[PDB]
Amino acid sequence: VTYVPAQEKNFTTAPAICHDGKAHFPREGVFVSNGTHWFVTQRNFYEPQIITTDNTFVSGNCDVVIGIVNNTVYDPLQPELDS
Amino acid sequence: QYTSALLAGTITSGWTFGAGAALQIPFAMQMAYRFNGIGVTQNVLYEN
Repeated sequence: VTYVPAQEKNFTTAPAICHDGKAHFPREGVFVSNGTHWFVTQRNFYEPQIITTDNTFVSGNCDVVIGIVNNTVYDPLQPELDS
Repeated sequence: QYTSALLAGTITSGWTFGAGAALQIPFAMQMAYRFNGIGVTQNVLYEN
């Protein structure tokens, strides 16, 4: 019993996402885009999610990694401090 | 012509060319995959 993927679809990638001046790296999965917003899905399947601090890992600055892009990283603690 | 074909999937297509249909994988994302199997995070690849 084997697991074979079938149909493919081409998306836009990036190694890192720059937010506050520090580079973010994916903990699990890859960075994809539909042409408007950057989505975080896993490697073997397409399940797009919002960019979170639990799914991403932060090290270094943004002047190192070639191909880094700028987007916002959603923090769930920030609406909890404002409510 | 076999070795030119199977180095064309090893450099570009990743490991997924023999396990199914070939995906489109950049080469800078392949070493981010292959360091994670031996326990090395992506901090080591992109800085060095």
